[PDB]
Amino acid sequence: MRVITLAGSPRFPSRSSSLLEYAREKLNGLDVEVYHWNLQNFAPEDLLYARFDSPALKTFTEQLQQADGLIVATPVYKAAYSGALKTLLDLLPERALQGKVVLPLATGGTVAHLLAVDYALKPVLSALKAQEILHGVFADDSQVIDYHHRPQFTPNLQTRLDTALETFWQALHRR
Amino acid sequence: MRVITLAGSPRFPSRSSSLLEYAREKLNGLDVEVYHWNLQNFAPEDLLYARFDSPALKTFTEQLQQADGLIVATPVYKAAYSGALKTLLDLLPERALQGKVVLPLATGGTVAHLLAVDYALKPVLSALKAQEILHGVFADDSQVIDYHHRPQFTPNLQTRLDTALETFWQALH
Amino acid sequence: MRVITLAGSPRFPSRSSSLLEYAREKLNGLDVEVYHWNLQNFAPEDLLYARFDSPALKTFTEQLQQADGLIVATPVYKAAYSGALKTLLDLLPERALQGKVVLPLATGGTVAHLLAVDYALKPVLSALKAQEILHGVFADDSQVIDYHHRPQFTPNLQTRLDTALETFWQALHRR
Amino acid sequence: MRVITLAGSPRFPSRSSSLLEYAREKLNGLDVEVYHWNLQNFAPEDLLYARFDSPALKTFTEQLQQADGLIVATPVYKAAYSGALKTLLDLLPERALQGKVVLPLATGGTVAHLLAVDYALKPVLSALKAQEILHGVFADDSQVIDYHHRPQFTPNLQTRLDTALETFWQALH
Repeated sequence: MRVITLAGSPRFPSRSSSLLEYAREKLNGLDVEVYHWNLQNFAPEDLLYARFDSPALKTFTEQLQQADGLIVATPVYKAAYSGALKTLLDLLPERALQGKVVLPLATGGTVAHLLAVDYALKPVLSALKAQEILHGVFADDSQVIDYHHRPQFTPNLQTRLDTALETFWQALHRR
Repeated sequence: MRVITLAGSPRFPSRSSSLLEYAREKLNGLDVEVYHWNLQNFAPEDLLYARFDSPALKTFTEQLQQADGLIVATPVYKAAYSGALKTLLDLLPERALQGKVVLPLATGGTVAHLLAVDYALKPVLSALKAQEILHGVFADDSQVIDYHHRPQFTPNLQTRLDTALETFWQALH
Repeated sequence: MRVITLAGSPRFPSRSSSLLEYAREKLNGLDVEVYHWNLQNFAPEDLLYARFDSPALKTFTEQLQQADGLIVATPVYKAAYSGALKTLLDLLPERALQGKVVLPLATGGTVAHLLAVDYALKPVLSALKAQEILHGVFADDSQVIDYHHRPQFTPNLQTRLDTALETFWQALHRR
Repeated sequence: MRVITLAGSPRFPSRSSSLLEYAREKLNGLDVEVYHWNLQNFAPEDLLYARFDSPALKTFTEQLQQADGLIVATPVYKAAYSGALKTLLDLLPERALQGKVVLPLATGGTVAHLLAVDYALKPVLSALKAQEILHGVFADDSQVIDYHHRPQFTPNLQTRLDTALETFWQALH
């Protein structure tokens, strides 16, 4: 019923930010309550010096607390998630993702950094006590033919996004 | 509705096996068909030298195929899952865990190696294409009071298994 | 001959920042060229939006490029290094640590996060092509009796720091 | 000056073994005493069921003890080192790699699993208390032209091994 999407890219547009876009579209077409957040919504000073009294933080958190699931996306810098995504994740409370389904997406220069999703990003979401984390979707920069206006992906990438969004929705209303 | 439990300890019984026995007991009470495997069901030479014509592997592959979920348990050695368990996971098909809900369990002599679950076991399960991996339970040895004749846990460890197992049951619907 | 020390804590003082302090002292007492950098030396805006034209960045990089080794320290937030440390590491060039010995140090609330050094931090330094990375030192918050004025550690922590600094210096002048 | 090479492939020869043979050849040329082990030197049942009285394990432990460095090589399976190799690492003493310089090598069917070295193999070596772990070499299968009768690599893979091996030699001084 309620989903947070979180773009983790330090720049806009991003190849990663556009994976999240396509999902947002496919999901809005279900009148599911979606709340998109990106890093451009926070003050750099609050994220760096780790200031928990961030007003932006309180509003995101309140929305997170009410969301049934999280779809989070990040470029792969230095064999992990962006540090910029991490500074925010660092501010969330200890059990922020408890009870929530999570869907991680990621892009990278090379397929050689595919394992950053499983070995860097998923443990962090797990530290935050995600109830369940999906397999997720990684795309090397070659699967994205255009991320500037409409996202164009290769059929393979689009398919893998479809499959994962499908799983994601079903997990979002188990009883 | 079929679940596989898979013990990854090289000795049996073990602390991690007792977790699976407890899980079995809770799942049978809910009319799940549960099938238990351990490393002792395979010929060591088939595992260590990766021999794909292992009869047991064929049986275990079929059983897994038709299974909706997997509970896997391992002791933590050298900051990761056991080699012993990994020898078996290495022999499974590329997409063996596709469509499946996976509950990882582990035991460890020191709480210092709690992260072995997230940083070592989960990635390997995700390489087998697990559809979703539950948060899981790490138990330091001292939370497992008896593992030989009847699983007996401290209240906190018991409560955490119970919670995980309920999430696991719900996920299978 | 030339070492960079890098505090990765978002706050000062930090339990982690003080591990780096004790090292800096022990090493200055050898007239080794040490260049201490912390996150307080960078503009939050540059680190977040990933601005490579950071003047602070150019000066750190130039000093890094000339350093024979790096000693880097971080608290353990969410089962990894701080995102704040990461935003900087994200800006360094692709092969920044090539040819250099690296010594990682870290602190955490609980010993349960000891493995964050090996599974989160070391891969990032390795992505940066560290020639060699030392075993390193992790300390739970209980090993630090006081980090505010002089660092007080338990003998065990001090010993483990000594052992690692020893190894560190020897590796810094192989021929 | 003693080096152990340790092949972690479950079949022999393998692509990762050919790397170690190449390394051996380069190290002997520099008057290093090199001792080679592989998984076939151990009884599978001792590895898979973690039996510490394995004679081979005793010999390998002694040899490692007196060794200054270790070159270890493994294929990448299910996004990590081989279970087969891990069964052996799990049987080594707690501080087995203390004081030692370690050079990790790996091979993989897809470059997609290059990070298995940093995210999986290194942590386990560091749990054995390796004094320093070199950057290492990942080679996708296609860079290993022959591994059966004479190690034969593409120029780039050969150049990267050469560089690593020189760093390794210097570190042993």
